[PDB]
Amino acid sequence: NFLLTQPHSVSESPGKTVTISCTRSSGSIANNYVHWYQQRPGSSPTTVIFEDDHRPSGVPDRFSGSVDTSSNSASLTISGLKTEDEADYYCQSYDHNNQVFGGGTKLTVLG
Amino acid sequence: NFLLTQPHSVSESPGKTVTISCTRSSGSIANNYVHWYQQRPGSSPTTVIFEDDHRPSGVPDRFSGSVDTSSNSASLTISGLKTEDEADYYCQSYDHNNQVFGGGTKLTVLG
Repeated sequence: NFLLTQPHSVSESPGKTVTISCTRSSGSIANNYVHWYQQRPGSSPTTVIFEDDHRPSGVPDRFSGSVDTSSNSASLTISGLKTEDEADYYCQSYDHNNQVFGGGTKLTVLG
Repeated sequence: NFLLTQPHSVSESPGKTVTISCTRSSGSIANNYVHWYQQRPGSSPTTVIFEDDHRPSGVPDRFSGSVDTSSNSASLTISGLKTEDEADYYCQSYDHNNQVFGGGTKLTVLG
């Protein structure tokens, strides 16, 4: 199978921008899609990015996703940071007969 | 556009069976796959059921998923609970352009 590795945490000031990486153990990250969901403390997840780089109904232009073939790592970017963005972020990826999750990154907004 | 409702929590003794429900507000719960994942206390999510009722390799058969057309809901059943099963459980389903998560169920094991 495969693993997705993310940094334990990221932090930034309001209005600033952050980038969360999601690396793949084996196989080309492009092989399969990558999703991203936001989970505010003590709460239920909500998708912020899909199809590796799409934004579901409602999610602000502030969120965006990409995929670096050379590094084999997808990344979630949040610009124009707002206090409400403080949450844990997880990348999701698929494998025949299985859904894999990243370790998750805790974003702390310093304002 | 729809919502997935699950009980807030459940607490049972080891050896017993529990049924975490995931009822979908609107839309046929069959037109899309339902996945279930487990998230330990301070841990990253892992899939326990893929595509309605498939159990990914490694997950104990005490875990089972089902879909009930008439009640337009899905269920995660755990037979013969073990303390190791204590965790938050979330159902997930889909729609045209988005992934929807259930609210989550905190299962506590009294052993």
